Amino acid sequence: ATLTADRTWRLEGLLRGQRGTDGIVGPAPLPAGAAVVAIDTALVAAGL
Amino acid sequence: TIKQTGPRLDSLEVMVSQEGTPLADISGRVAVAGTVIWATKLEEIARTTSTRVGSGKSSQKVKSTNFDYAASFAVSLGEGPLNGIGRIFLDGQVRD
Amino acid sequence: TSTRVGSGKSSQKVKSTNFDYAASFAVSLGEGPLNGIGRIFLDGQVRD
Amino acid sequence: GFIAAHAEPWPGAMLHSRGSTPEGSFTLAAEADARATIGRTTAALPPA
Repeated sequence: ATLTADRTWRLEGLLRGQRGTDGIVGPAPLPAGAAVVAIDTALVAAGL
Repeated sequence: TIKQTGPRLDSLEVMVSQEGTPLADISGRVAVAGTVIWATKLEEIARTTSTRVGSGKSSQKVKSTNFDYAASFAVSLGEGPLNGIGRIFLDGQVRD
Repeated sequence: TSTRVGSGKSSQKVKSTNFDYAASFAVSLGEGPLNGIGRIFLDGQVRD
Repeated sequence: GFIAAHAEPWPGAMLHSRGSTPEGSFTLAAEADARATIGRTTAALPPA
């Protein structure tokens, strides 16, 4: 990812199709605004 | 002949937050705890930590983050030029 | 309060117990009527 | 179900409680350490 601004980072060399990453995209191209979240410890998936 | 009874002096020295006390200004080789001076506040990386209940509630409560209060403790032993700093430790003779 | 060692020992040892010795500490600030209570904290000037 | 939380300058645990009821009888299901790293897309991209 290349910093273009203090908050803005330009993701480059995007890789798609891993575990069907491309599968969602082929029907619908990514929208102008979306929430992009890095994988992290804070992310919580358990308890369901 | 006029005499001063020997004081406890350096033994059992503890760092003191208050700045009213004058600095030691040692003229020989003494070990001084000193008084904390200009601590740079504290670094509160994680104020509190939590315990996971696993399946019953949440297994994500536990935190591995570093403890708080990392700071620059600029303890000043004494005023004036000094040399021969060695053998220093909070709880013991020295740290590696 | 204790924690489990899982498979190697017992996996049921975990406990979430809180600290004990909760008491009605009543601290007398002195005899006689008093007013203007403010700025009270155990470890600092105040709590939220 | 992943729930990373973007805390707004908040220091402390984030409690995520899930309650099926609309009114809000939530039962704690998750806890988040701090604001997670999150990003907002400013661009629309065709599938790579």
